[PDB]
Amino acid sequence: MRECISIHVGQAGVQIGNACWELYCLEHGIQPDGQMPSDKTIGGGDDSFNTFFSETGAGKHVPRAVFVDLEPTVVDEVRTGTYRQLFHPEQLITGKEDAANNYARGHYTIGKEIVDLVLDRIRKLADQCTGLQGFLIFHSFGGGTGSGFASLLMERLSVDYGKKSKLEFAIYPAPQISTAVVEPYNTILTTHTTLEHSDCAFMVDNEAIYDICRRNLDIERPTYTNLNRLIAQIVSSITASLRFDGALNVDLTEFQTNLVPYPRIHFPLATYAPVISAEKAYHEQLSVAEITNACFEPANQMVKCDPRHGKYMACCMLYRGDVVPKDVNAAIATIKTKRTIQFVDWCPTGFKVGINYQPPTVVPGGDLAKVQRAVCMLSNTTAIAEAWARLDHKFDLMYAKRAFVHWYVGEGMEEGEFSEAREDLAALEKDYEEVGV
Amino acid sequence: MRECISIHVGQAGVQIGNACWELYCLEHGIQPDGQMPSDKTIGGGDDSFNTFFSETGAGKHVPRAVFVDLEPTVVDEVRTGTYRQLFHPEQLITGKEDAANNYARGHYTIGKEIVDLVLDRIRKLADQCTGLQGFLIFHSFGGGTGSGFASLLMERLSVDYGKKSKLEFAIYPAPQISTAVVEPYNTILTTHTTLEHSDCAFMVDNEAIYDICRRNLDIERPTYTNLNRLIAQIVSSITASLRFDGALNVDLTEFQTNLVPYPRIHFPLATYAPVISAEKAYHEQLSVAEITNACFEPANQMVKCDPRHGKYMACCMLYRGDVVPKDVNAAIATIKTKRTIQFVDWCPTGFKVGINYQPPTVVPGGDLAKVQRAVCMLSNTTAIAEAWARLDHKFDLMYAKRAFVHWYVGEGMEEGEFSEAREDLAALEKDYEEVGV
Amino acid sequence: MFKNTFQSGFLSILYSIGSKPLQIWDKKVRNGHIKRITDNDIQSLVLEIVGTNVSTTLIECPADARKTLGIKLPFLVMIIKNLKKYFTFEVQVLDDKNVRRRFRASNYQSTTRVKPFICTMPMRLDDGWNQIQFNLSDFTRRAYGTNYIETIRVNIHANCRIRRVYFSDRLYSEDELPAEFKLYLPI
Amino acid sequence: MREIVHMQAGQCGNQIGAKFWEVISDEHGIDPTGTYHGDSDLQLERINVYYNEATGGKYVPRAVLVDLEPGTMDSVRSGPFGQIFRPDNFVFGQSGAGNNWAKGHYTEGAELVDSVLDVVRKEAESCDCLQGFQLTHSLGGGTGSGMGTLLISKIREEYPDRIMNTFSVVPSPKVSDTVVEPYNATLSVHQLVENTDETYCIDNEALYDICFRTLKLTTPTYGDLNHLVSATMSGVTTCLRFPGQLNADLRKLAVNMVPFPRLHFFMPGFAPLTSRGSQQYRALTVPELTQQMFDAKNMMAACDPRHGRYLTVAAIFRGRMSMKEVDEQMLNVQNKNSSYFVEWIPNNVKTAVCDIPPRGLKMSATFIGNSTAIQELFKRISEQFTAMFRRKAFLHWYTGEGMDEMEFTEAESNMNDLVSEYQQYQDATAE
Amino acid sequence: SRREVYHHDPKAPRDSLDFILKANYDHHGELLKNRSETLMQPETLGANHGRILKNRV
Amino acid sequence: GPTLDTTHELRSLHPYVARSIKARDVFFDDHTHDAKKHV
Amino acid sequence: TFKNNNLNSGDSIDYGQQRRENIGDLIHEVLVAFEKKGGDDAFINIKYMVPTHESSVL
Amino acid sequence: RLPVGEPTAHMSATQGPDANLMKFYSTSYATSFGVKHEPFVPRTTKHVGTG
Amino acid sequence: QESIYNLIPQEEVKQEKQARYTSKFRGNVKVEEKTKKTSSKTMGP
Ligand SMILES: Nc1nc2c(ncn2[C@@H]2O[C@H](COP(=O)(O)OP(=O)(O)OP(=O)(O)O)[C@@H](O)[C@H]2O)c(=O)[nH]1
Ligand SMILES: Nc1nc2c(ncn2[C@@H]2O[C@H](COP(=O)(O)OP(=O)(O)OP(=O)(O)O)[C@@H](O)[C@H]2O)c(=O)[nH]1
Ligand SMILES: Nc1nc2c(ncn2[C@@H]2O[C@H](COP(=O)(O)OP(=O)(O)O)[C@@H](O)[C@H]2O)c(=O)[nH]1
Ligand SMILES: [Mg+2]
Repeated sequence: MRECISIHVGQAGVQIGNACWELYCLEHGIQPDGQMPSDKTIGGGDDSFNTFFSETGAGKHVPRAVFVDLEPTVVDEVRTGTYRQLFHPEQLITGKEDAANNYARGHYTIGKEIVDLVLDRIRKLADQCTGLQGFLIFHSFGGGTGSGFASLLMERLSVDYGKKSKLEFAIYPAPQISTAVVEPYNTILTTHTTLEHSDCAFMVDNEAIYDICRRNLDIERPTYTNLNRLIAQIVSSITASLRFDGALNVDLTEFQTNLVPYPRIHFPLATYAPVISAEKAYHEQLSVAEITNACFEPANQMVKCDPRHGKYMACCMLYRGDVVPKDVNAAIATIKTKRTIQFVDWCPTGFKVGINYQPPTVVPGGDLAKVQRAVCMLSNTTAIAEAWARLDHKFDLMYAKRAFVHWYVGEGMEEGEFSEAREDLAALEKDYEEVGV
Repeated sequence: MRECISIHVGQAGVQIGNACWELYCLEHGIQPDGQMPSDKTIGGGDDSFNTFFSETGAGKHVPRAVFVDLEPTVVDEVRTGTYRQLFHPEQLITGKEDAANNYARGHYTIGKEIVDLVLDRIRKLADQCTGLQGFLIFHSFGGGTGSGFASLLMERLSVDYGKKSKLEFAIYPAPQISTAVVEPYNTILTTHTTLEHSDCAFMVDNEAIYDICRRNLDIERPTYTNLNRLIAQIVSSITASLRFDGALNVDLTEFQTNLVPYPRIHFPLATYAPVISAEKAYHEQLSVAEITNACFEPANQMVKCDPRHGKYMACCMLYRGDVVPKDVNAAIATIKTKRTIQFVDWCPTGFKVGINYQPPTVVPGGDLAKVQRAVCMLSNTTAIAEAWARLDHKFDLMYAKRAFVHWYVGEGMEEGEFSEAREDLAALEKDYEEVGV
Repeated sequence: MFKNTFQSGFLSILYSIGSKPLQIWDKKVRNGHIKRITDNDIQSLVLEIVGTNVSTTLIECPADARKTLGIKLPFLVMIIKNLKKYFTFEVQVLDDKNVRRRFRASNYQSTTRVKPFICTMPMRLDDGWNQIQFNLSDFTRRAYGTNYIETIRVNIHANCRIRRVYFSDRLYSEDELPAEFKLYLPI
Repeated sequence: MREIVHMQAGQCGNQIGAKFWEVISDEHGIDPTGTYHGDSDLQLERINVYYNEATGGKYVPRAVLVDLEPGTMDSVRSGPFGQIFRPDNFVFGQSGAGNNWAKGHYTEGAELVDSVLDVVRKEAESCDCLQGFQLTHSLGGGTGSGMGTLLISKIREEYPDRIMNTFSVVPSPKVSDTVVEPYNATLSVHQLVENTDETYCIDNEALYDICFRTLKLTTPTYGDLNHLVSATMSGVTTCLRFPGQLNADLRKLAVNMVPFPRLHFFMPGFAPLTSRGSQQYRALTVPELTQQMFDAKNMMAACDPRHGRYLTVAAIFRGRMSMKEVDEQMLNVQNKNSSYFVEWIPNNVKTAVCDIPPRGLKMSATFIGNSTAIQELFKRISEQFTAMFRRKAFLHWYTGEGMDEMEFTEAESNMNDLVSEYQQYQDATAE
Repeated sequence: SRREVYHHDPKAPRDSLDFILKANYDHHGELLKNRSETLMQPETLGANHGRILKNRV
Repeated sequence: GPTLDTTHELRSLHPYVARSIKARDVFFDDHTHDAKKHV
Repeated sequence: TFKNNNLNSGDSIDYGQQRRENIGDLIHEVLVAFEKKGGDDAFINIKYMVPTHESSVL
Repeated sequence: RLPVGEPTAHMSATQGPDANLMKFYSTSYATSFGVKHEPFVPRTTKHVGTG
Repeated sequence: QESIYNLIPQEEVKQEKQARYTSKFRGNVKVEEKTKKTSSKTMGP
């Protein structure tokens, strides 16, 4: 009964939804037409699919997803091709004119014509559930729909729902890598809605996932597909406790109660880190302690920030596969006896362990190895202040000379929201730096 | 045993009845020539097709229908089409000169020379049937034969037969879409002369069906064939209890004693759900609560009138397919626990339901899908008073300086008949607001 | 309205002699005209409601809706002039029950057709100055079987020249009428 | 499904747009008769952007053709790919402006702008989304400059929110091509500043060196010159027509470049450029593609971004390649040439990537730059304008066509103010 | 604060039927429009609804 | 002009274009009067 | 044309109703006198010209 | 004026791009998501159940 | 209730600004945004 509805906003959200619903369809053994493969009936009363998929009629499963964009293609690209009959035609909602990398267009001009339609689709999918665990929003901060329209959706979702848990996966701008110039403006403007319309904020840096792909997976020219596969692996490891049965395991509320110390501090870091290719997996001790250390390495993080410069508040370790609790306790003991990793003084017991029986599955044509043991560490720390400081320095550099402000002002937002959002992020920085010491 | 006689007056009525009898033949397994298939068997068993057909010995089924229009062509495409052999030649009654969009020409002229012939054919059909249940009179309020000769025939039937149900399907003219300029005059006059002879006057609107076909049923180019198919689905859901066994058997007598509070208010709006297209169809659960909610949505109404500006008097919910009366009870309770949907203070028991076991049959070459559940609404409400207000505004604008009245005077009608009709329908508006308050 | 007042002999509602004798009535005109002029037959001020499409031009007896002209007197007497045109009037009454019926008498109907909330009766008034007498008690006993309790509202539509509208308990024939209620025609 | 309408004004605009419709019919599979003979369905998949559909398989262009004489449009109609245009879209007069901006804007173009506006209004209400307008003309002619700027002004009065593109074949520093080019350019830029959303200043001499040095080619011919221009337009517009890993339409381009409203003058660049017989030595890699973009000799304007400072750079990689190579090459070129980049805009490069390279090419790349170096072009134009206007050269034509000298002074003042703001944003520091 | 159990919101409908019913579309006089704007919300319009949408005063 | 057939017209052109014609306009081959047509 | 040009003064005495300058009134008794001292085939012609008019002798 | 959030007929009645990398008109989405399932024919279902 | 002394204009005195925080990695960001940049290495002078 453990359903959770996934909303995928923007081009980044739509592509992550493609790479994620592929993983869901192979993990539940579903061909890209909704139906099971020929003479491959489920059997055994396996109710694992009744959290992401809904029985419509005669062995067909529809996803509990809403793919949103303000422009054609991507959504049109998945409406025409391979995964064509998997999705309901009225849940892959797309617009006509994109938000043009403009928060004002995404929030004020083009945002208020399709937001009610996607809200009605969300309401229908929530009524189709017999008790909803929460929402999983996927967007890049970036420009346009991923900031303005995601802001609009979170703002309306928090007043419609709110007993549910809203987990949002944000693709943060890198320290130097960016495909746009108004990414600091859009990201500053969406800091407020990610501060006060979300319950957990899992955040990823493109450059950091690039570095992990270049180092661990040994591929030298990754595209967005490998990064989206890693994001799909992280989300699958997060929700596999809800999907599959196993040992002691967490829920979307157990996670939040064991993770976030204060309502403002809800910005953790995600590290799924038995990440390797098969050629190097021939030569590694793929053990629980080894993959826990790989999670705790500073170079295996999906945000370009050094956790050695901060203090860990709490860590939720989600293990998958042939994993007993006793070597997990041994790994936690070794992590505690490690001196490089530091914990905050008011959180002595800083680990929540959830073990699941189902190992991850590799997609064909992918790059991950089929490991029997997997770990995803979800850690709340004070090292995200470096990303905040980089964002604020870029925003101050652009905003000193009043550059690109005329687009936002002409498209409809008043001048003061820039300073308001800058002050909001300054307050969040002050909160994190205060709670760190 | 029980038998019903269908009279299709006017071009609109004839085309409607063409679609209706095509659907009846498809759902009772009768080939278009009139015979049943030899190698295939579809009819028999779960059928009571003798309520709408007659067995003439060797194995031909002849419908109990009279197709009347005072203009040759629209009867000759029936006479020379695919269903040329299905209808007995004296059922398809045609005239010589058209009624020319004139109530006076349909009431005091040429139709007066053919009312005797159609009454004799009705007498022969009523002598053939072994106990008549009622008449289904399909026409339009637009003008000519549909507003004129149809009203004259209903008056003659009320004089001759008496005490029998005369259910009337009325194609009501849209608030802004219209294909004629004397439609307010014709609708005013036919309402005045039908208000005391129609037991029920089921209202259907072309513009609202256009809205339904554009939004719910894909189709960017709706047309009269799709409109007639949808109306045929409505009347099949209405009359399916006479032809299939069900849990709550509702016949044509119940529609007047459960939807007409006072002998002036007999105009219930029609609504059908699901009207989903075949592209989506099997990507939705289409449960009883879902089809009832979509049936209760103000956008999914087949008369251009929202129920939010009025209070519901009565609601007939004809469920069809794998519907359980506990599911129907739970759905009806779910609507009854909503405050935006208002019922009158004198009617705590506002619902009459009819459960039928036979799911609707898809028409090959049609636009609907093969669905199990289907709910059909007949909702009598205090909301169509605004449509009467708009139509008296149209009549007032026309009649302020006596436009087009010279035709009606020159072909029979007295001058005061228009004012009598306007006075009576203004009294009908006063009755609506008196009941609503 | 018109409650807690003495209603025994007569109760005049409209009287064209006066300063503002439409203060309680509600003027709705769409394609006609209401005006006070001096008639050539009685040589006195007379209200006129002349207008085409008589279903629009009308005056109700209360100025607003949701207010009832509470009058217990059965007979309704109206001094009207025949203009050889479409004349129509309506009265709303309350029965012994809580139901409110409407009696609509017009000069262009032909059949008395009793309906649950409306009577729709014809009338054939003479030429010149007619005095319409309308019983309401025999009428509510004959059309529905109830008894007359009180009036609700009075509508006089169009194409008429009104001198006086009033209520009385009994018939009140000519030689016991008061001087101001007599319809006096000078030579 | 976002439609844009294409307008051509003058001889240069007519030939350049004719070559543009030729190349974008070739890449969509449209034969000269007007039907479709493409290989894959992706060619017609977004055919609604540039073509209206007639009865049958006819796909007419969404184009308007303006010239005051039959002339060049007569040649275009009696040339290849000239039968696809609707004959009702050829709007022409009788006289013809004699390279006179006053004649093209006040006398001869005055009583033709009504017909052109009716054609444009009809062809734009035939759209479904109407992203915007693009116009091809030169700032050195009579009906290219005056009538084109009049069209821009009237269209901005009609639709004030749509995107406007101009392709603005600017006068060349060397050679002349017309002796009244300073007057025409000063009068046209004064209109382009306050009425255009984005402007690609394209130089004949820069295109000459591009076509003759980086492509050898001996005799270059205006067919190849206009085809280089058309390839730049296709690389600009392609995210509407083909899918990609990170698409970017005209409004994304204009938002992510134009910092301040009167700084929308760009330098285009198309950077697959292989000389005849050097493809064997060519390596065909993303770093080499980015290097051929960020070379000063590959600009299609005479101005030097090494002399100036880049404000915003847009790079569209049209083809299949990796975000690794693309993003790291943009970061490397920025961090190496940080001198030619404004410090107050961190990472001032927008990246777009398509998926369909040109037919016969593995990958292409269009380059758009908004450097402050483009003030050199306006300085050249303004100084030649001063040298003519001091002695009143050729001014009797403009005054006899009913037009005053304060128009010239206001145009020169606006251009000098444009140079002033460009220099101000060039030499302004971060902190 | 909304997840806090002492915050019950009488708006924010529990049903899709109520979600379309709280819209602004007027079926008697709104001409041939679509699913996107047959369910337009007053919060989207910017009416005087008593709902706190952002923390900003 | 010549007598219209339109079946040959959308048969002689590309399958994608003909599919687009049938998807956007169902009246290009509207053949209600085809069985009663007597070639 | 001038049949419906009368005075919509409401409940207000027309003090100028002795000079007889109201066209909307005057046309009415012109038509009534026409129908009265006309003939049997008079209402048909008057109704043919002005459609609003109705008989004073019926 | 086509509706805002709906697929269009021209978009819907199309073929997908080639998932083969050796094909020229191959998108990243086709070559990554569906290279295993190149000759894929989707299988449409129907609802079951009766009164 | 209401009083004469309620008509005294009490104003609002003064509302503070509470300036921004300017986090401690500002120097690290300023160092690391220029630890890699050079001057005219690829394009040339
Ligand atoms: N990891 C990952 N990031 C992506 C992907 N696609 C886009 N992004 C991020 O998104 C940013 C570009 O802006 P978009 O998110 O595409 O903008 P949008 O949400 O589509 O809204 P628009 O402005 O209308 O295009 C880039 O900087 C990327 O970091 C993807 O497929 N994978
Ligand atoms: N739903 C539906 N309505 C129709 C159809 N044909 C006509 N109508 C309606 O009929 C109205 C006008 O009446 P007509 O059917 O054209 O003419 P008639 O009722 O036969 O009367 P005559 O004038 O004597 O032919 C129009 O406003 C249409 O809305 C039809 O095939 N389907
Ligand atoms: N690239 C290119 N430039 C052209 C072409 N034709 C004309 N030009 C340029 O346009 C300028 C002259 O403008 P012109 O076409 O005469 O403008 P018009 O008089 O208004 O039509 C010259 O500087 C030419 O360099 C062409 O086919 N290609
Ligand atoms: Mg986008």
